[PDB]
Amino acid sequence: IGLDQIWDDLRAGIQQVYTRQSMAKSRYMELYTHVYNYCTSQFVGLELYKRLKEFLKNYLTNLLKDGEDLMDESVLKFYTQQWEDYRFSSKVLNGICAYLNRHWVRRECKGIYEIYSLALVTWRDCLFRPLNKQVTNAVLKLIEKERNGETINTRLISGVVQSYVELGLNEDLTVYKESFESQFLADTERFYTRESTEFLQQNPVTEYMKKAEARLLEEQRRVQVYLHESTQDELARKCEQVLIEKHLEIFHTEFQNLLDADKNEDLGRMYNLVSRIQDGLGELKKLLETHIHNQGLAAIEKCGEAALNDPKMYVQTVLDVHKKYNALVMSAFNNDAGFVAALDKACGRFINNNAVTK
Amino acid sequence: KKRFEVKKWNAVALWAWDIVVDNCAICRNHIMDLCIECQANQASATSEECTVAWGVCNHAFHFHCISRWLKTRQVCPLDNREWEFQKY
Amino acid sequence: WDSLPDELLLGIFSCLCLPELLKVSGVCKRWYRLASDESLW
Amino acid sequence: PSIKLQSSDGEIFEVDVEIAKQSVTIKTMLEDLGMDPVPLPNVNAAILKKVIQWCTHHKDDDIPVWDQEFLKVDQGTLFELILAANYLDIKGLLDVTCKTVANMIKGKTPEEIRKTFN
Amino acid sequence: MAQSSSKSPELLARYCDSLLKKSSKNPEEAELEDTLNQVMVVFKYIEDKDVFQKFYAKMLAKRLVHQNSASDDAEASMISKLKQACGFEYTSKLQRMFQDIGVSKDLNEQFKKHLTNSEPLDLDFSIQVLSSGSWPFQQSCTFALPSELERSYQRFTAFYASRHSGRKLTWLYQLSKGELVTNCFKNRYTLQASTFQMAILLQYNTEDAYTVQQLTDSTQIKMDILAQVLQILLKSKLLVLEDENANVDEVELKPDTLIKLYLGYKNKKLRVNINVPMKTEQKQEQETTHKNIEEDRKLLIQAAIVRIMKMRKVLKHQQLLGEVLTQLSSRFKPRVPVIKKCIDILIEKEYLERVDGEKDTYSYLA
Ligand SMILES: [Zn+2]
Ligand SMILES: [Zn+2]
Repeated sequence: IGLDQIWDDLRAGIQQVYTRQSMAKSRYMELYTHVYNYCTSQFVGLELYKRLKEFLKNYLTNLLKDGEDLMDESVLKFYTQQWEDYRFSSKVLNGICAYLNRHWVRRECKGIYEIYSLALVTWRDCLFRPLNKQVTNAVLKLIEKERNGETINTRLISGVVQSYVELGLNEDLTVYKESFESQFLADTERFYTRESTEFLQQNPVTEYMKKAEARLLEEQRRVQVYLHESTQDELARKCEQVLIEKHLEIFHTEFQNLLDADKNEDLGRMYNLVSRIQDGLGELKKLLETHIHNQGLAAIEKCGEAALNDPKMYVQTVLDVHKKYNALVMSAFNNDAGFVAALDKACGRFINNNAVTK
Repeated sequence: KKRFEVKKWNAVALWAWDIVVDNCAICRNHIMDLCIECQANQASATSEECTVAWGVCNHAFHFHCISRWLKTRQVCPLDNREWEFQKY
Repeated sequence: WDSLPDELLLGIFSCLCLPELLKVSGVCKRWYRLASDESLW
Repeated sequence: PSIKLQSSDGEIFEVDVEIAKQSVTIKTMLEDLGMDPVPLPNVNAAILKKVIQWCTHHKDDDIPVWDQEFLKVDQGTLFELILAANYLDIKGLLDVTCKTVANMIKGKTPEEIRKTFN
Repeated sequence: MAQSSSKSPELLARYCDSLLKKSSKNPEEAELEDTLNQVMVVFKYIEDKDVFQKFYAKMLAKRLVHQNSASDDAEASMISKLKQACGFEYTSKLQRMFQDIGVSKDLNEQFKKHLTNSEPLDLDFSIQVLSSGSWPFQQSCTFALPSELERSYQRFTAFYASRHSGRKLTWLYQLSKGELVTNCFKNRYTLQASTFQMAILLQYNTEDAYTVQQLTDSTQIKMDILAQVLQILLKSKLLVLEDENANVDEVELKPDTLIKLYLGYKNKKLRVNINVPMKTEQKQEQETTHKNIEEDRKLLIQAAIVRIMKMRKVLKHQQLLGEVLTQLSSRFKPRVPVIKKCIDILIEKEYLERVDGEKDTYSYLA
């Protein structure tokens, strides 16, 4: 053939293509061909492959310099941006080079293997140590304007997630998970610990829960909007612990308050917030049960001394209380068997040992 | 003179079979504490519980004439078919 | 021949029953090695 | 759909989409990474002719008998047809055809092969 | 008050009586019905569902006899509920008293359509043959009723002879009533009363006022219990004592004091009823059927130890303490002291015994 007249002709196109001066289809084929012609003369693939590899290696290794030291706003723009711009030309490199993928590589049954994969693989001399940490902290900062934050970095964050995933490895959901979901989650776990408690100092429990219930939905939404989905259950797991159980003690305490007042609406989103934590209800259930037990109690007393001498008023007094709380069981505690139980137990813990009897 | 006449009267009456209520159809002598066993051997801790009790198939008998006189295999003799306890 | 590559030509030799490869085996120098496993057997 | 095919020589063929989609070399550059005048500097029309139409027929997808008729031209014309399907990388046609390049060996000998392959 | 930790089910009971019993006017259908369900939501929580059991019948046993439970169809329903899930004992008895009271209604037609036949009788008689083995109504002393009853009593008694060659009868006197008339006072009165009342309230047609005994032998009911009824008539102002000043309520009562007729007797309005117990039996009512509860705690379990013993014949006494509750006591909560007492009873009746295998064993006889 002539490579000293052929390769360069193609290095240029591989270059041109990695800059999108938008080449006319007059070139795609012209290029593709070069390859096709090369790998036809069962090796005839190696060299070309060895050469391409460097082309990527260099270009990345000599464009990291444009990125290293980059800011956490400025850096994302840089990575995300360079990413799109890349995986794109990366792919279009495939076809111009596809002929090489299907035979020549096919014979490998080591390192040397596919191409689009390579591009990605090689970009992993632009993630592992370079921007990685860096790029993720960037993301972390932004996501942290989880405070009154600004709206578009979405592209900035999701952009990272993109490459962290498909970078997924490939060699021979980990990276994105090792590199990102690990820290992200971590940082998230602290953000809400500082917030939750500080909050519960100057505000109602039952004002907290609204802030509690809010963030869970909130972070649910963010996973959908721009983080990879695999990162949902867990985040829910983490934030839940943090915003509903750790505080599971103030709740246990406040609970008894509502029950005394009749703040159902509150009482209710509690049976909803706790519910989200493993067997964390045990107390509310035993707690509630103690309540209506005492309630049906004071209730029947407020009537009998010489008032038990009234058949109906009594059976009445009872049933009423029963109604209020059965009423609250369905509504407030979602007819959870656990509370109905507390309801029953407590009723059977008063209908039979009172001032009408003793 | 004076007078008040029964403008209107009403009534009720518990029933039974002919006349046997005076005995367990086993212990015929009177309506005291006999029940055979409790009258053949005095001095015990069972003669304190031998009042009057009824059934359902109409036969009339004491209170102790249930345990020491019955158990065998199925329903009441002569009048088998079915049986109900009740009447306490 | 000349025009026809190895990867391709080695595809033709793929629809031949092993024993047959003994016939092709001697057609000409090139055809010989090709008959030796590269994908076949 | 309506894609062009200005064959190496000069002719062009207002071809339908999926007609080209069988040729993986082109099915890529046209859909998400589309093109416009689809050049083929290696496969002339004289060749694409049979191609595009061979392609035409195959869209409804043990040595086939059908292709035996279409694939029954002098050697040279055939040993060009290997080279244009490999090019546009159309497995199918290559496969069949290819087989034919074998049926010239099915029941012959060394000097016998050469007596048709030189 | 009194030592009852199970007085509650008595209330849930006394309630229903209020709900059905003939109301001052009537219930709204749904109201009552819907209301009864409530009592049930209540009841299925009752610890000792065994007490509500008995009184409930003593309420009905009476509501029927007199027929003072309006909207019978209603009560016909409060059956249904009690049927479901608390044994099936209620299904046996209860309704009988309610269906037995029905045949009798047909029995009445046995006396009327036939009555026309050739059957003279000046009276508005209409008796209700009860199910002796049901209606807890006790009989004690024999009351004999004069004037205008021995014209029906034997008339019937005789009539009944007609349908049961060996049938016996016993008329309830602690429980039937009748209205009277006052062609002798300043105005006309329909003295509605009891049989025991009809009695002494009639001993004024003969020689003016008589004395306790002279008035006691007359009916020969039962002297102590007599003064009970008497004292009531006295509070009505029909039969007054010899001395104005007197707390007829509390006074006690003796055999040597006079009880005559208050020639006159004004009154608020006609058809005066008077059948509110002396006051004592309002008490007696309870105890008689109250301590009566004990008669089943224990009686029942001397046969209820085998019911589970079906698959038992060689057990250790460490095990049974409570193995008569889980699958049985679904009727009452036996206290800690009241469980070790009736066990001493079945040895003398050919039942369990202390198996001579271990210091803790039971030996069942069946
Ligand atoms: Zn006897
Ligand atoms: Zn006895």
